[PDB]
Amino acid sequence: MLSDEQMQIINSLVEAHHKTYDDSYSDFVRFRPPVRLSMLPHLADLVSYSIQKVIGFAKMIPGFRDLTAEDQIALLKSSAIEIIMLRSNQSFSLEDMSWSCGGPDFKYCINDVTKAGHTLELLEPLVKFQVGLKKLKLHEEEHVLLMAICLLSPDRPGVQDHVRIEALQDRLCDVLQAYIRIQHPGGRLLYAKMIQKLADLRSLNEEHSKQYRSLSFQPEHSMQLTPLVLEVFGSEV
Amino acid sequence: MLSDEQMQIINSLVEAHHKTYDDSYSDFVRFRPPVRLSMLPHLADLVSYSIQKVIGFAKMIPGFRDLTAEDQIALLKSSAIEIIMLRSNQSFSLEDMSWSCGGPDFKYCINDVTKAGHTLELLEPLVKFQVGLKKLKLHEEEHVLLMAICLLSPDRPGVQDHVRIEALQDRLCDVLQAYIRIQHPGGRLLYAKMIQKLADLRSLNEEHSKQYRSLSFQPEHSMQLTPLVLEVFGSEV
Amino acid sequence: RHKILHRLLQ
Amino acid sequence: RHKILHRLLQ
Ligand SMILES: C=C1/C(=C\C=C2/CCC[C@]3(C)[C@@H]([C@H](C)CCCC(C)(C)N)CC[C@@H]23)C[C@@H](O)C[C@@H]1O
Ligand SMILES: C=C1/C(=C\C=C2/CCC[C@]3(C)[C@@H]([C@H](C)CCCC(C)(C)N)CC[C@@H]23)C[C@@H](O)C[C@@H]1O
Repeated sequence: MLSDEQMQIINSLVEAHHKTYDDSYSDFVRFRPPVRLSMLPHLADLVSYSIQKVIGFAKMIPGFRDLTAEDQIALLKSSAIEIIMLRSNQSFSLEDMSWSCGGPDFKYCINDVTKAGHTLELLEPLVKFQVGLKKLKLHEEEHVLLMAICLLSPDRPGVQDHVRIEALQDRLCDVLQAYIRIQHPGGRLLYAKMIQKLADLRSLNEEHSKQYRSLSFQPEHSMQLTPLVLEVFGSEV
Repeated sequence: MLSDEQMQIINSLVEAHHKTYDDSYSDFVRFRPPVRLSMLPHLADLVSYSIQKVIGFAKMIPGFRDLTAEDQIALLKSSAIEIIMLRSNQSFSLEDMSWSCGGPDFKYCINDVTKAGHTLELLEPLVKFQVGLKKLKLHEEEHVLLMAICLLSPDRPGVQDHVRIEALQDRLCDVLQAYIRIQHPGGRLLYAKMIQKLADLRSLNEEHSKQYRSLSFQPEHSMQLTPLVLEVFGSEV
Repeated sequence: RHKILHRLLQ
Repeated sequence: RHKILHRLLQ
């Protein structure tokens, strides 16, 4: 069985996630509406709102607050698009092969994302990633542990206190691995599967940074982004 | 009577304005919706869209295109909020004392603007300005001439070719003054009235820059602005 | 600097 | 630099 320290970590992570992911999606009506690069305004707002949520989630991870502000920014700039891809799995549906956020207005199929300036070189692996992650049938606990582990990866450009963050991510990996053993029947191969998805996210991050570069180099498109998106996905150090 | 050169200038300005002001206001549905700082997202989009329109208007003013890009930026940064205040008179209604843009969703009373972070120190003079300008009952020709004259003011921080722009604004003032004499019955005092409104706009510009400074110094608010708003109302040279 | 304004102005 | 991120992070 798991210890109290590990149990408190799971509780903190679940609560943090319930505090920052609204299953009702009612805030989506405040975004610039979708149009079917007609979808860029709506998806820019969607991602902008999602980044604020990830920041809120990160601040409630045990020990993340105790990092320097530079390390927190470092981690968030490298990992934000990855956490968004992970957290979005919760709206992803295998039936529709789309992200369904509580209404046909906010049902995003792949072709919607084409009209925000992305190509299949990103959307193909993205959707296969969502499919595979959805098939893992992760417990809520496992889902939130993976986001925290992804966020707390020391192997990011810009990180200062490599030792401290690797310790944090070590703790979470131990929690996850113990959780999968005790609470997840038939979980013998699950941890390795989850670690592989982390590797998949690195390649999706790379392809996304590529396509974001092309858009942000055209002011008529980058002007449709939000200030927070420009800050987080931008290249400043 | 007026000459052909002056007549062509009036025609060019009217056409430019008809090309950049949509009386149907149908684009407003694409803005983040209004909420009744709940109105900041919607009004930020409104102003952002209006700035693009003013740029489009400026580019069709005779001779503005022939300025250096620095002078064009100089003029636009100083004068954008003034042209917006002028051009908005076309949606302003004396009956409602509001700006009515083709629907109750896009009817902006003063209290809406309070919920975007402004105080009566701006909204009081703004609305009195709209009232007085509305009472002048300007001809379309006179309305567009005043916007071009306001845009082409050499007395702006940053302007390089003071002589060239003053010549341009001289030409337009001559056109306006001749137009008011020949085509506007009872226009004997109109030119002076219009020149005074230009002075009124300087003070509204000043009060607005003040309140924009306070908002933009709070990132939780400035993050709701658009990139174009931040560029134009910002202080870079 | 003035990235968007320079575009737009063509 | 990182004006918004520093806020938000409190
Ligand atoms: C945001 C989430 C959700 C749906 C994420 C999806 C759907 C649309 C396309 C999305 C945004 C992908 C796009 C390539 C990212 C577009 C970025 C930009 C600025 C436009 N260039 C990355 C995640 C994809 C909904 C919900 O679960 C919340 C959750 O945070
Ligand atoms: C924009 C126009 C119109 C309505 C302008 C009005 C109405 C609302 C309050 C407005 C925007 C005033 C506010 C003090 C400006 C708010 C700026 C910001 C970013 C939010 N801090 C300046 C003009 C005012 C509608 C139409 O005629 C188009 C035309 O360009």
